Amino acid sequence: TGYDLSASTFSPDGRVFQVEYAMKAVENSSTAIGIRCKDGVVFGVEKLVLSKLYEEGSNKRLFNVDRHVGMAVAGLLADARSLADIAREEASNFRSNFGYNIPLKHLADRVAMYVHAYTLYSAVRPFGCSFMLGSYSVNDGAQLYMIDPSGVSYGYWGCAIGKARQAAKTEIEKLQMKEMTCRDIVKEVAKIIYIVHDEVKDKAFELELSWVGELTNGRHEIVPKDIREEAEKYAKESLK
Amino acid sequence: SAGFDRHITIFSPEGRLYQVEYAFKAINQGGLTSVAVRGKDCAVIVTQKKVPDKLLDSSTVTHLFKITENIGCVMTGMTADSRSQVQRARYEAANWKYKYGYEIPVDMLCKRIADISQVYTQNAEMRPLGCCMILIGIDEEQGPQVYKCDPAGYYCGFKATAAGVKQTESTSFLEKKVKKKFDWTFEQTVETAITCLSTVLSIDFKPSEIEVGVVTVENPKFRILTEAEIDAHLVALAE
Amino acid sequence: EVDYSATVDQRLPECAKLAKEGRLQEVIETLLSLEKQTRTASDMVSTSRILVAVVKMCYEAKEWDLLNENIMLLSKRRSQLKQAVAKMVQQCCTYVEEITDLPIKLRLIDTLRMVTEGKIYVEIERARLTKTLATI
Amino acid sequence: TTIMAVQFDGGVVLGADSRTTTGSYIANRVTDKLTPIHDRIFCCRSGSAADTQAVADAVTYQLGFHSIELNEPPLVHTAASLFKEMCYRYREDLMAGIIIAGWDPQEGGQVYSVPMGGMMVRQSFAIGGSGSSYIYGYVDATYREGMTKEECLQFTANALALAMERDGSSGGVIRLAAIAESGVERQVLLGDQIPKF
Amino acid sequence: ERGYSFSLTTFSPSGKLVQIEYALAAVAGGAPSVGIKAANGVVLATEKKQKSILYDERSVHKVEPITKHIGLVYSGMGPDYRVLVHRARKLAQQYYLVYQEPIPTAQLVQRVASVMQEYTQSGGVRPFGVSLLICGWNEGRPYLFQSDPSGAYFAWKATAMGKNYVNGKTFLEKRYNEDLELEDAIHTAILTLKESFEGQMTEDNIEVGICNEAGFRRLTPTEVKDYLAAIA
Amino acid sequence: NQYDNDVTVWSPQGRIHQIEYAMEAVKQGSATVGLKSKTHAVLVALKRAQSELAAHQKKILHVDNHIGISIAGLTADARLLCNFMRQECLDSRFVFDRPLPVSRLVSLIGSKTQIPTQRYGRRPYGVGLLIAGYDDMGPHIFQTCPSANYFDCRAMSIGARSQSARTYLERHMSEFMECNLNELVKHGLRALRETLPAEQDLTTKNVSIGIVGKDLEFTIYDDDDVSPFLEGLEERP
Amino acid sequence: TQNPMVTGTSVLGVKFEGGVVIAADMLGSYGSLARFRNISRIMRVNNSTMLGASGDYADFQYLKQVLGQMVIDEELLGDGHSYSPRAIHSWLTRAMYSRRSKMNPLWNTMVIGGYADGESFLGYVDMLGVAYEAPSLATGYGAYLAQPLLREVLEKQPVLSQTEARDLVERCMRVLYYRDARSYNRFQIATVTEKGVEIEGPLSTE
Repeated sequence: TGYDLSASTFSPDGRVFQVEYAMKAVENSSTAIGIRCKDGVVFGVEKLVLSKLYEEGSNKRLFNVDRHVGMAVAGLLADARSLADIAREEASNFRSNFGYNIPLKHLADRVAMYVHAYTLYSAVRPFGCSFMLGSYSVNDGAQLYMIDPSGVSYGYWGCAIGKARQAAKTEIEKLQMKEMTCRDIVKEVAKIIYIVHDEVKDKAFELELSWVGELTNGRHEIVPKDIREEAEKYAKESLK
Repeated sequence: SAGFDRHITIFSPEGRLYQVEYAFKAINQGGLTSVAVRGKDCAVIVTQKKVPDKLLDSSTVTHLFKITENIGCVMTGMTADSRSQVQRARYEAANWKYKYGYEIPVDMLCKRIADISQVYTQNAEMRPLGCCMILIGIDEEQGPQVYKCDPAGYYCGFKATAAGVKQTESTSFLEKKVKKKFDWTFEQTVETAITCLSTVLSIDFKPSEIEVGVVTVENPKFRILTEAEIDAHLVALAE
Repeated sequence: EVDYSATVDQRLPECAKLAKEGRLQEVIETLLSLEKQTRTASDMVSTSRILVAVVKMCYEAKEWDLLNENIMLLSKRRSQLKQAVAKMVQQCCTYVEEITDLPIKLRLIDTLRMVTEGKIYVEIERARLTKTLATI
Repeated sequence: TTIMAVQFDGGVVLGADSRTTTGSYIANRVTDKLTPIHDRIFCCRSGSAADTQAVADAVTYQLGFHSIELNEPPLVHTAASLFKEMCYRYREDLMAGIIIAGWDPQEGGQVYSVPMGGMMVRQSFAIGGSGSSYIYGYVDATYREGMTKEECLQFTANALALAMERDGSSGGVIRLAAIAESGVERQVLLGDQIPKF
Repeated sequence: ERGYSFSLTTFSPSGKLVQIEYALAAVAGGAPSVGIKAANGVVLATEKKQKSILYDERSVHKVEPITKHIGLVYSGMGPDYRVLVHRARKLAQQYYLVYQEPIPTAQLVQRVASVMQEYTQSGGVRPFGVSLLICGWNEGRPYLFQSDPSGAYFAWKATAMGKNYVNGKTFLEKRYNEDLELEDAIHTAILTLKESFEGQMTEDNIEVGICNEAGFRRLTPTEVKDYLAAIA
Repeated sequence: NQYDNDVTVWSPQGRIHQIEYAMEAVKQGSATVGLKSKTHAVLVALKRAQSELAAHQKKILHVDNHIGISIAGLTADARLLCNFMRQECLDSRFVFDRPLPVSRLVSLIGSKTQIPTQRYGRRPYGVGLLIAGYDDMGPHIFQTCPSANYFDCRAMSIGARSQSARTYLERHMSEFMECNLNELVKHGLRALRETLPAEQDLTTKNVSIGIVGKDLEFTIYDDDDVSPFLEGLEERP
Repeated sequence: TQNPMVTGTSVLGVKFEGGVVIAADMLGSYGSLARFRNISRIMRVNNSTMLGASGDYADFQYLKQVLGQMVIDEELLGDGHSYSPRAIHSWLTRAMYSRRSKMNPLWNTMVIGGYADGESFLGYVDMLGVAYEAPSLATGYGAYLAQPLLREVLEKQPVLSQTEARDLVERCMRVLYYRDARSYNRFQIATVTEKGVEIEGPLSTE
């Protein structure tokens, strides 16, 4: 109280409270897990359909930052969409001024700097959405970076953002992402997401998958519906 | 007294700026410790490398950032603000090179960094960057140099130093060590830095928990010691 | 954690026979490498076994100077497991009274006190060694 | 001037004249048209000296900043992009053609030609400057594939040598540089070393 | 009147710019500094103590030159002093360029005071928490001025700022004679630092600068050692 | 509490309360139903008259030939968003000579609304827009709540007493796809009529109908024009 | 762009039932000299549209980056909508007309042709902004030499075949080689049909 009304006021013990509040806000949303294959990066987000009137694909949380970069925002959807727009702008500017696809590391660093610049001013508030960036390139392998409201962003072999981040990590650490390919890893992602789901507190959800790697010629595209069901079939096979 | 600690540009009754001290304290939020030791012909810095998750990528967590091939930095404190300051330092070094030719000396580099921080603290527009910036680098005519220059805007010349949660203990250990004049050799400097960190943290210092960076007169280029070199230095330290 | 104890049981008497042959040295190197591997592998039981066996071989062979060097080397080893060093110091202090020559006993007591100085686990062993030194 | 580059397997060899004439007078006879833009990248300056020099430093700061930020050696195409943007934006005022050659661990040794007008294209060999309209025929009849370092130098030495004699704006001494994975070697041919006829 | 001790752009009922007084207190709570003006030259001395033996005493200098014949010593917040010195150097060089004559001490001091006052007129900008003490030798007459965060400048003959400034001022008016010389002025300044100096005065802990007709120059540790040994 | 004044202050629980209040701003307006069949996107809105002898307030606005909206919220923000969408549609026509996609316009609206919810200086756009349009992918019925989040809905309904319309649309979602213009309009009118209290009835003076189809440009039916659709509606039980 | 430095030859394109075909030379002639001879003057924008232009290749190259990012953004949204050949044409017309109004126009006479929803599109926006729809278009000289020929084939028979289109341009660029001082005997052919956009080449002549 008193030191937590603005993002530019350091707490007496040395902690910017608004950033922690944004982290809590992102913690208040659904789970989104990114798992790095041996030859790609797979994104999976549990997209809760708040009402039956939605169009099975509305407000999807999987965004294509660029051709090779996939983003798996989870949290305040408006902030996530704004961040996706800024990431696309940065990717376009990097390609125009340098001529080659912006490396996932550099794009993540620039977007993280942009996010952190919004937790330093009193006239702006920290982004309430945490996002993970994924891409594949033979030149630089598959990279999966997660940037939260605080602005910190280091690479991950596999990360989960949302309500059941800890539950997702418990059953993701039990997966060998070092060697597996992006074919069975999709089924693993579907199963892990289905495990981390209340199903009594959340009425229903529409699993949406995504991947980028060698199997997709290096580009990031929505997982084909033909094989997406196979992942859904495996998840259903898993009892939870 | 306590009602003046909500804005950075308001002076306390006794003549203090409370927000700058608050940022100094926030420096410790990362829970890490970093130490720099300036040898006779070398400058070595060692910082903790905490990876409290099996899914993290240990290669992307390193806190030792290379501002330039000849100048080095280790950010301690808040990660995001530390990375922002590292990017600003890289920009400052590049601009100095572009405008004056010769590489900007480390002292000048983060003197510019500290001036930026101070201008931040004077005009109440942005929260001060809560991240201590420890610089190293061989300077012609002045031997190895390590400069710590902090949020409030203070930069000084250091024979040895440290920033982080365990700063007072590490500095006391260095003072106990720095006083017995002896051959400050590369191996000796690295050993003393690692020993100070181990005693302050009271840890066995597994090779994957530390990250070291050394700049030497013979090789005046920032080099991040790999796991093998760190392990060899540790085994030499033990015996 | 790998539990090299089974391997140590077989590799101990083999090297012990060569050590009792008299050449030693190479036995010292082999046991040193085995101890390094075991300690890096968290082999408390086998590490203690190897330490005690090597100290026993050094003492039995009468390599007094070698005994001192090896005692110090194994005591100052990287991340040396506490229990193994404790048992090694216990064996050394059990041998100290056996050795009768005043100079050799004094030197061994000095090395044992140096190794155990500032250690809580071998604190009572240090007290006993200090009492023995005071008596001598 | 006469700046030429030719890429071989595992590296690239580039060379340029050492003549810089202010109208009808040679102000400098020891000019260097082989500008090091990075550890393993160079740019050849042709056209207005001030425009060539200033754009050289400008590209260095951007690439040098970029190289440090990515902690990975810059791609030659990265050098090509910056020159094209800088020249095209300033083309109506900037008169200078930059031929940039270098090696990267991404694809190998490449040479990119940016003639006056912000034209960016990658080719095995490229000759620019006023003297380029003199060795065009002789260089074409000598170009081949698979040249080694020794073969490349003999090509570059003669190619520039032919134009130097046939052109009046290029002269002085021969500058060459070999850029590859191992490193960069800068050799200067003066006096007898330059082939004659 | 606790309600008006916050903003620098509002007047208290009694008519006190509270923030300026608080900044002056912060200045008086800094490192000691004493300067004496002699008929031949001026002397500036500040105590340079680092919190531990781990600090390079030579890396940061409290006494810095503004031009060939102007000096600067401070007592308070050093980071603010760095910007103050940068502005002073810029002002001196601007005056030199416009007039091609080294900026007189009076004019440089006045412009530095104007720079200081520039920050005490708008909310959101903290007054400079350092009071500068300027040396000088222009027109063959030694000068000594003090510029404060309030913007006011005076012509101190000899004064001590920072911690224990009352004791320094009391020491002055006792050992100060208007007809001294540079060496005697240096000795008096060293003694004045001593009476407000905690611990041994090592060569690396006290930094002094003579600013006579020859110009301003920071005495190297050797000369400071010689002077302290002579006094000691 | 004290975190209830600005959009740039984060509540301890993790909510920007000002955004919640902007969202609540929708319910102060009249109920509006928007629904789409295979070829048509019809949205029916209820018009409220300030006085008995005052023209009923316009609720269905015209944006472009293929993009219609219903405003359920602040008149100020509703009109501002309508003007911005009109400008975007005109720019798309001028530069591309092609109808600006409804999805892209909705995304632009969301992006523009997000900024007021992230930077101090102006309140969030307290208007809920039901965007109906026809493009290459068929009819689109979006809802752009003040929270800067838009949902692509088959048949949405915002405004006061809108829950009944939403429930009816959920019940009859199946028939919406394979229905003609008349049946779609009648279902929308039934959804609106469910929202009204028992006494009030769907009269020709307080219903506005907007339709965009395969070959039919946007049309706003008011007063008698609604009569052909209104007649034949089953009397409410 | 006030004094072109590297320019281009003519660009030819004739529309047939089922798609459209375009071709262009690969000779970048700075002034009268063949500065470059391996450049591509016809690159695709999307699966159902392709373009190629004359004039300053640098100016056109700038257009390549703009369209690529401008085109790439199209699929990033993943909404299904893609810039129709008219859509790109309309953007181009305002793109250059806006640039010309500020005395810095792109000295790059473009031609954009594509196949969309069963109809072919062949537009040409000149270096200044003029644009129209014709069954067959040729830039620069091609209007003088190849363009007159294409009316004769279209006037008597406005319907053509892919092979009839293939040689027609060949008989079009062949005459370009004979009576032109800036042509080159290495050209690409761009075919756009339901199967997509394909670029192949070069090709020579007797």
